[PDB]
Amino acid sequence: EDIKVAVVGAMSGPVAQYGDQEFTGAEQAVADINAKGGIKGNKLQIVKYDDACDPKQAVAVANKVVNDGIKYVIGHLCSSSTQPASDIYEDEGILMITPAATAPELTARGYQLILRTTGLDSDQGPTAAKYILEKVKPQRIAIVHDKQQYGEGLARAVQDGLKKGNANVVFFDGITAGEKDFSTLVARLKKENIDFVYYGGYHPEMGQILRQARAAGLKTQFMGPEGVANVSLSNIAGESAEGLLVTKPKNYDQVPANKPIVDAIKAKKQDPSGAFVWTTYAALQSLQAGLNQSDDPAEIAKYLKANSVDTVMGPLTWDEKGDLKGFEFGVFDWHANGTATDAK
Repeated sequence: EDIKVAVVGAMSGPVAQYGDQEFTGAEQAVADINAKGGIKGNKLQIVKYDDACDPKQAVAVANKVVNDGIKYVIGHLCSSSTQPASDIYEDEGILMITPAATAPELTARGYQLILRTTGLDSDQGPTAAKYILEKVKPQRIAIVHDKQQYGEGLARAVQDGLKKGNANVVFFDGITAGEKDFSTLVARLKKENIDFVYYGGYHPEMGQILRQARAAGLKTQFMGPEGVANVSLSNIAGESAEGLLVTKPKNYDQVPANKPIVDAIKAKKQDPSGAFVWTTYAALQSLQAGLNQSDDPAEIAKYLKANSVDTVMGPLTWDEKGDLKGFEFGVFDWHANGTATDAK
């Protein structure tokens, strides 16, 4: 007897390319789960809805899902359309697992039926701190940011993580985004014998800092968030970009264990590289783990929050508000040719 699952995303409009990734992953996941016997013999059945990443269309879709009698939703795709839909799902007692919405506010309202299978920007902080403490182990660290929300929040998380591990953070300072001269900062890194710098910001400033630091003979190791990882940085900084550590999403299509999925999707002439293919496939594996325990949304949420589930993204665990906990981004070495490779 079929268990219906609504998969909601952008099937049309500006964001359709990302919705394609979502549907590709959900389809393959359901095909795999069913081919092995479904859930206690019951097969999963996908019902697709297009919200076009539009807040108004998202509400029409959420009310329809309710009318159709569906109890589990994999979606939505954009944070702007997912939030208003989540009010309806929570009110009606419908489980919602988003594989892509990253706005923190989604899980900051006390809702019990919302979960995510996508990491949040903030997870790059703990990922960096852990890699520094465990693999790099520098002597004198400086943390620098551009005073903007993104860079600064990330710089502070790294600082908290490093202090916790008793690391030696010599200084924490901010620079102005848009400035092109960092002579004073470079002078300070040499003067204070800084061997590792974490920079919270974007590529324009990072490219300037890197060139200037290298020109002045510094052997300092640099590291930054995904915002620093751009090909134009390699063109501008050139060889000074070689060896730069960057945090960004892991490449799940490259994990050996996932090869059969990658092959199955290629066979259908589809693209297995998209990030949302994997976060979506993992969302279905999570709902599967829950369905083996109960059919009641409220109980599945409770079960997921208390347990770990093995997925194509590795073992996932959730905190009480529905966010992935202990989630790790990948750490890569940037290269002069714009390439990025898995770091030690």
